[PDB]
Amino acid sequence: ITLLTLIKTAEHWARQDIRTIEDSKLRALLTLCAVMTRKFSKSQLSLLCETHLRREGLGQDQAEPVLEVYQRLHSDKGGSFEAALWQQWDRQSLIMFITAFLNIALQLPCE
Amino acid sequence: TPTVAPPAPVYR
Repeated sequence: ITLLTLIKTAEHWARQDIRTIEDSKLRALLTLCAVMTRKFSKSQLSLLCETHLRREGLGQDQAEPVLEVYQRLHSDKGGSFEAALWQQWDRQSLIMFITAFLNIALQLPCE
Repeated sequence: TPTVAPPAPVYR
């Protein structure tokens, strides 16, 4: 779980169709997103949210939930928030969020 | 004690 492995793994999966992947792999991609969110400073979370909304064509009325996910992944301890996301969100929502994030994460300034 | 995620984004 090095910086190099994280980036290579994110590059690989950013470009995959994950609509039909296995739950075990989808769960691991959620962990990947959580770890990668923690490579951004708090100061960049608003930009990460805005870039996510723009990429996904989401209205500003969806800013608050998108930002909350990034904030709470960033502050997560013991994977508690991450585990809640997995439990409480539907599969389609997890897929959409994960693909979005993996495609923006390497393109944005992290500090 | 329970952890609650926000509602998922709504795509129109």
